[PDB]
Amino acid sequence: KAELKGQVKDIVEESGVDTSKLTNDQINELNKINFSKEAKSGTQLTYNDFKKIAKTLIEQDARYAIPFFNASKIKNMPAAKTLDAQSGKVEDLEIWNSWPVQDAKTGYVSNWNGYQLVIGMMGVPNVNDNHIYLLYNKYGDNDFNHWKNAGPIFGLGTPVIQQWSGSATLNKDGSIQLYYTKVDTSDNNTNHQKLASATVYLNLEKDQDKISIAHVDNDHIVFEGDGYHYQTYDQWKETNKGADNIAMRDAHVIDDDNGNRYLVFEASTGTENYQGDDQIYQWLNYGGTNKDNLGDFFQILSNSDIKDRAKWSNAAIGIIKLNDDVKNPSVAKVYSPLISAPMVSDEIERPDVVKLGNKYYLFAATRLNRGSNDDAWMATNKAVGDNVAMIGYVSDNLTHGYVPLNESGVVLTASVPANWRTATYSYYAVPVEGRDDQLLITSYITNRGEVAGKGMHATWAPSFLLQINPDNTTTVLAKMTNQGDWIWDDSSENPDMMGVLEKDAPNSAALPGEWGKPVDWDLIGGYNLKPHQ
Ligand SMILES: OC[C@H]1O[C@@](CO)(O[C@H]2O[C@H](CO)[C@@H](O)[C@H](O)[C@H]2O)[C@@H](O)[C@@H]1O
Ligand SMILES: OC[C@H]1O[C@@](CO)(O[C@H]2O[C@H](CO)[C@@H](O)[C@H](O)[C@H]2O)[C@@H](O)[C@@H]1O
Ligand SMILES: [Ca+2]
Ligand SMILES: [Ca+2]
Repeated sequence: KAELKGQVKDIVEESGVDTSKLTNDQINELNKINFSKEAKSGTQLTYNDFKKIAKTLIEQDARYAIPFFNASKIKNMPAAKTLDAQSGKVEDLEIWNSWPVQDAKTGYVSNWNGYQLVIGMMGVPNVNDNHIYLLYNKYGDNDFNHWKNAGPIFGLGTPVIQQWSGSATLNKDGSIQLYYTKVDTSDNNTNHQKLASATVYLNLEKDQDKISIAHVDNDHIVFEGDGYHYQTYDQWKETNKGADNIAMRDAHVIDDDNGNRYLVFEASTGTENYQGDDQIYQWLNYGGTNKDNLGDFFQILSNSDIKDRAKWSNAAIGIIKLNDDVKNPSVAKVYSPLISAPMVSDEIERPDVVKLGNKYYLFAATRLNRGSNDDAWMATNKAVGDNVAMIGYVSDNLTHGYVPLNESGVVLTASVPANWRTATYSYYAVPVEGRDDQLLITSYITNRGEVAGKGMHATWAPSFLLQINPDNTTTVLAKMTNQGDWIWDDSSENPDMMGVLEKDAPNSAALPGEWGKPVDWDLIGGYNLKPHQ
């Protein structure tokens, strides 16, 4: 019986929608929309941003598309033939999320007694086997085969206690301060994640060029969520009706110029801007033109799966200040999210803050299929056979005021199907010494679990340069390295690592047998692919 009331009235008219042709229920829903302009949880990844990101992906623009790799050159990591944490025996592990021991202000890969040090998740494919390992090479060395493994940081283990991604920097005494995610799986196989820290001490034998783990001290939980800014495990236990992501992970250490230390990490928003049926009616979340936003509003309302995901999406990239106890830190201060995606996504991962000149750049990896807009992400699988991207923001301040790069946030987009050898994920930008406008993008290549075939293991990708423009835009550069190079310099470039999207080229991006092979059931993988321009 009733009618449109408040600001929504103006909105419907602007749109050119015939008010009389609105059913009774429509008007009741429309009257639920809330037009508050006050942002509750930092800069947002909006429904519109998401859609644009997906569109940019489908377009395969050379500005943002992950360069093609020469598939025939990709090999499993030799240092991955190593003692496994959950069996104590030498096995063929694969290696994924990885991070260099790096300086906390500058991000530069650290030089430890002439070695570069990287810490990474490794384990046996198709086994629940998530643990972190220390890897090392001479500093500046580019040979993938020269990396060696110093073993699991915490020794032999089980799936009850796992270690997922974080970061690492050096202490003054040359120990490593490690930030990692401790995960406890005892409560009904849930991944109960906590941000943790430990001091790792190394034994070096100069004459054998061999590093070992000597002591691991001060292992403790640093942060579990506050409940207001960030969701806690308890809050998740209550609400989670099965269809909910839990996140307290991927801590990236950064220092300001005054020597304060912060961890930037992946989480979910707490009660400050919580998930729920209400998030659908927050006009703020749409971020398009009013007309656009109204189309979106209806899409969500009529598609029950989208509506469902929308209720549950509240990914956030959080930040906390640590106290001054370097080796045994506690939380000094909890801030509001740098970025959040209420209604839009339940997963933004591996955040990374690099300070370039005077601005703070924040990047994160995402899988668009964790997004709420099925029509958006199903279309990317149809185009490219993958839905991964790296998003990015810039700010004058570490702790607030982030602004999306390239309009929507997109910085990098998936360019080959997820079950190809050359599929990539877990982008991690590393700064380049004496090039303050470029970043080295590292990642891992080949998805876990042998999706690309037996013996095809997740391994370190060739790295490639990304160009940062002061006008808040980015361009992918056609400059590529050997597999597993964390340190760009002039000797680093290896153009033979570059691929082409052609079936029979010797530097094809597809291995023999991949071009046109199925992904996600029927989708002929490679059909909708096009050259980068
Ligand atoms: O139980 C979580 C744990 O299982 C593993 C190995 O069994 O997952 C593998 O199998 C999944 C499908 O059943 C894949 O989606 C997954 O990517 C693959 O690794 C572990 O990898 C995972 O940590
Ligand atoms: O292996 C855990 C590690 O990988 C990331 C992504 O690089 O998360 C992966 O594992 C989670 C559960 O196994 C998934 O929820 C997520 O989608 C998957 O990509 C990191 O965030 C995490 O530290
Ligand atoms: Ca959620
Ligand atoms: Ca190098």
